[PDB]
Amino acid sequence: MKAIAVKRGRPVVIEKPRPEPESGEALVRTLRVGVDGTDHEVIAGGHGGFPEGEDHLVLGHEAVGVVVDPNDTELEEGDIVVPTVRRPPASGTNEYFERDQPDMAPDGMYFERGIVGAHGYMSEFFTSPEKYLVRIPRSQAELGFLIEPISITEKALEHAYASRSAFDWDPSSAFVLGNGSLGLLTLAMLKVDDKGYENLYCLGRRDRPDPTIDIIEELDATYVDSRQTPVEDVPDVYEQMDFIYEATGFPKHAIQSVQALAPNGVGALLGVPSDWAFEVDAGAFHREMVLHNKALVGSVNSHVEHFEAATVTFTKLPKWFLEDLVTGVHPLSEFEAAFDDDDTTIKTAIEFSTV
Amino acid sequence: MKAIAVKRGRPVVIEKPRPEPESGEALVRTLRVGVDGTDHEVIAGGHGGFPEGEDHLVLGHEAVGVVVDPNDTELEEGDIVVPTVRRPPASGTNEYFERDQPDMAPDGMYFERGIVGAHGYMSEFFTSPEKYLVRIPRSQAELGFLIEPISITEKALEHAYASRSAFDWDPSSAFVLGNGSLGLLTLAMLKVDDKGYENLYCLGRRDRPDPTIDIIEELDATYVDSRQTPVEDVPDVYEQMDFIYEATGFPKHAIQSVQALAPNGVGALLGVPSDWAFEVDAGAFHREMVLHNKALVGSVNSHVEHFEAATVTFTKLPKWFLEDLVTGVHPLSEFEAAFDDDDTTIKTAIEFSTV
Ligand SMILES: NC(=O)c1ccc[n+]([C@@H]2O[C@H](COP(=O)([O-])OP(=O)(O)OC[C@H]3O[C@@H](n4cnc5c(N)ncnc54)[C@H](OP(=O)(O)O)[C@@H]3O)[C@@H](O)[C@H]2O)c1
Ligand SMILES: NC(=O)c1ccc[n+]([C@@H]2O[C@H](COP(=O)([O-])OP(=O)(O)OC[C@H]3O[C@@H](n4cnc5c(N)ncnc54)[C@H](OP(=O)(O)O)[C@@H]3O)[C@@H](O)[C@H]2O)c1
Repeated sequence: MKAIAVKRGRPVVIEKPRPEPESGEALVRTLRVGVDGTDHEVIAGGHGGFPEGEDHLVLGHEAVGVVVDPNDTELEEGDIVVPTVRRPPASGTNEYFERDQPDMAPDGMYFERGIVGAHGYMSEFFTSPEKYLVRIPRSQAELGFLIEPISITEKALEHAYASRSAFDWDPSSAFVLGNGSLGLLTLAMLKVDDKGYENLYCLGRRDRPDPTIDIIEELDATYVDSRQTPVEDVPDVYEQMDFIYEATGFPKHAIQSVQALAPNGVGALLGVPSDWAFEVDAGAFHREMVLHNKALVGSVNSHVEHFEAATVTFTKLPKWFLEDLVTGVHPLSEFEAAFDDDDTTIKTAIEFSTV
Repeated sequence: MKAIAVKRGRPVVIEKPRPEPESGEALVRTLRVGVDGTDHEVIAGGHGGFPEGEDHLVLGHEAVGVVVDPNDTELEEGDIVVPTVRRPPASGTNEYFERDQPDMAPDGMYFERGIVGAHGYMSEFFTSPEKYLVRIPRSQAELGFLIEPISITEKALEHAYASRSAFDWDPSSAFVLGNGSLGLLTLAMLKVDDKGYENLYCLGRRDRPDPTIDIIEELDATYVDSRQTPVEDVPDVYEQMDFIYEATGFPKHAIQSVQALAPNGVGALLGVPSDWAFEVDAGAFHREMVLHNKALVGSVNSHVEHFEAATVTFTKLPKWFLEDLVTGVHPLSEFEAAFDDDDTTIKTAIEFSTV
């Protein structure tokens, strides 16, 4: 079978044996795999996450496929499934996997397929334990690779909202930092969230005309240009935000969100920045956190329950939105195009097979 | 009646009319009032919190008293009560008070008796609406002024634990930053907490011999000298902490706690520092928060439910502890002694009357 990978030393096509499902696993024929920032990181230089003893890493962690061999599992041929990303590390299972919370496992206690220590999903076929395969409605198969990123936000919201559960919290405004695939998906999710947000805002740093600015305004949200208005200045210009969702990977934002939050608000952090120091007014951060009962919660990955919730959220998203968000689905024959990234490309995917 | 106050321009005795209870209020005869850091701040220069049109501020927010006139409330003569601290601002009630969550009210939407905008409890008598008077067991009357500070921690724990409620969290280690009255009370509370902590730690910066170090070690906790081991170095020397409770008011601690927290841990911030900037590695803060699913939650004040929970916690605290924590209860005749603060004085109170 063909797979798209990065060899130790740009993405290329590689040939490898079709895997065979061990007991408890099913054989899945890949349909479409989304391309994400992490995939670009790898194609960049992030060759650390390579599997032990391997000279290549098959890419892709956002996938959807069809079950071709149920083997001894309770799945059925033809079921449309989306795989979870985390798997037990080389040293075997542990408490996080035992108790079914691998998304809470710390560094070194897991592998993430297509990201660290284990091959991804950009291959014609792949296998996975039945417990990590989530059945989704057949009609979501075409954009099924979007279930995983929607999963990410379902988890982040669950933890952020749980932090405000000891009192009567009724938010009205939400602010998403970042106009990438995750931030835009999240803005649309907040538009339909049961918390009933009235005013939505999204931070970016693009000049018009720009398709991300267009999606933001079509969702009826307010586009905030960080070059004109820093996060901490937002309350002066617009309003204090009950809920902030950080998806930029810019450290200043994690600190400054505290000044933009309304009293009793919570900020969910999803960005993954590298070390970077700078002068911060920590007394202001510290005091606002305390005197205004605020919270900052970090979240990474997600698990089965979030993928299931994602299928419901998916049906509520505007159809025009899903069309404008996915800028290109490319056949394997033209896979390289899926990795060209410019301001006008938002979410791309590679199509391996159909039906 | 006599009251202890600070006049615009050290604490002194002042004479004022005994108040009369309006409808819905009871008249309380003060028994004992604890002295706290805020009281010292006022005696320092914090004369901003003075009541409008008043040239003095009666001190004290940690009090216990006996009901002498139930007026038209459902309280009974002789009931032992502890008052809550927050009251509606001059501009009348608002949603926070309407819904019974004044502890969540933002700046400017409340007064705190003895702290900002309203007179405290260091007077022979005081009144208060029945809804803000919490009945406590008669036998807790002698150290009843401790219910309010215990209240503070009951609320902070409730919010911090609520932030970890979306997954199976089972902490084993807890770290209290600060060896003041609030930190020491909190360390004893964690010793008996239902979460079953196995290893307790407390941060201070005192040289032996010191009575705060003695309380820490008698509770079977480990004393950590911040001059020898900074918060961020703690995991190297001892272990990562599942739960951190910050009660130092030192901004570096709020930032550094993130590096000391174990994966999936939460830090509760209670300190109130002034503005102070400095170089921080925000990328390290940001990334650890996200990749290890951590949370930081701020908390201030507390309300009725927490004062009620405090009465149960009080009975579980070691008797030797309560004896060592309260370094002096001084009769009104010698009130000034209650404000002398040195390393060997931990918690003091002023006794206005008995029984
Ligand atoms: N914790 C998790 O589970 C998880 C999962 C997926 C992704 N993430 C992280 O989430 C972040 C967002 O990922 P994505 O897939 O949406 O990433 P992305 O495609 O890189 O998008 C980030 C977006 O934020 C914008 N941005 C960066 N700095 C900005 C600034 N100072 N002001 C305004 N906009 C700014 C970028 O704008 P320009 O294009 O104009 O530079 C870009 O559009 C990344 O850090 C990623 O690592 C975390
Ligand atoms: N949010 C709320 O509702 C609330 C309620 C009450 C109090 N607070 C705040 O909570 C904090 C603690 O108050 P308290 O009544 O316990 O205050 P406190 O009596 O001032 O005690 C703070 C303690 O922390 C220690 N400390 C300060 N910096 C330190 C450092 N770098 N390393 C080690 N120890 C350090 C001090 O040690 P030394 O004596 O050796 O300097 C002191 O013993 C204050 O900031 C107060 O404003 C908040």
